[PDB]
Amino acid sequence: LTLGNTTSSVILTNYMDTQYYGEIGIGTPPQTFKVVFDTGSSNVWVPSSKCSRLYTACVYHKLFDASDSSSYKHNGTELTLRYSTGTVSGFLSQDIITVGGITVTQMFGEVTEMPALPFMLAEFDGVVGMGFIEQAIGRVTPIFDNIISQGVLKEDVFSFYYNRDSQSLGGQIVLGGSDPQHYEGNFHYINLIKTGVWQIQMKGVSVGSSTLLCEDGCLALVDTGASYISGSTSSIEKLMEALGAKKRLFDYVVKCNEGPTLPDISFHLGGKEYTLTSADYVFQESYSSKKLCTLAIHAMDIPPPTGPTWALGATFIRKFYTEFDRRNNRIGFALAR
Ligand SMILES: *[C@@H]1O[C@H](CO)[C@@H](O)[C@H](O)[C@H]1NC(C)=O
Repeated sequence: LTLGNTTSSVILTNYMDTQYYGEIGIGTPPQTFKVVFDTGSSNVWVPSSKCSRLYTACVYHKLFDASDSSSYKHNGTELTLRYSTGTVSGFLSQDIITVGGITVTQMFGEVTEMPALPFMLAEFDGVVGMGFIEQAIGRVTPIFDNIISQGVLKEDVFSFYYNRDSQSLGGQIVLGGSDPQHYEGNFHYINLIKTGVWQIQMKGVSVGSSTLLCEDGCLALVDTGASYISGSTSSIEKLMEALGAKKRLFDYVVKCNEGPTLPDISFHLGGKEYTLTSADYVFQESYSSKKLCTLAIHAMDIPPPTGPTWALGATFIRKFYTEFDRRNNRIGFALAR
């Protein structure tokens, strides 16, 4: 590890409090893409010009064309990348990637198979995995490791601010630090269970008064690429019975008028209770007894070995500015502002 004196920031767009993405450039001259920065995965991919237009997702997204880039390096190894909400497939390529200040030579997936559900619902084009090399498909070096190798970042850390939803900043990633403008009070740290996954021990989940969930302890994936807080089908059907909420296809709803008096939900991480108020986890889009309001908490059964686990996504990170510390293998939380 070599440390320099560089901090680099990426500005994010917030779409409807569900999608947070920024821009990268790939190739010479730069081809620009909207990407989610996802601590829950370790690969880079964008849609490829070689994607058949029978994938409607490839008609509606920006496609990388290797034939327009003088800095492209062929590889051609096939790979498949499995996300919580769906799967993409394609092949490895190498090119120059620009993110914030920084230019890095990077191996990434050119995606040629991009299912319409869910990718026709994506405002973003692809993904930049901020996870560890241990979970990288094809054992490809992740972008942050490649950036650390350059020895220009002040610290072996990166940080996420996600805003609530023209003039407002949707969010901000800091590579090599934190922005004290977007948090207050002190960082509280939890150690990773292990290097290789941004996953920490959780000691309990309260609904108001009572620890009625994860009573014997459980896992929390701190997942910048997940919209919601997620638990297993079994944990969530309990949480949602206790909130008086009903299942739609994939999510849970409450009568809009009941939203504001739903109880506080607390997550016990390291020393502290991380408390969400109903305003933090209800899409309070109306106060009518005659409309339904979605909850920013749903069921996700993440397969072993990472899961079963909770995932703390944008619902959580909106309240708690999050620092991901590779040097000391830990996660810091502070109150966002
Ligand atoms: C693809 O990339 C990997 C990782 O560096 C390399 O070891 C492999 O030989 C490459 N294959 C081709 C065919 O260029």
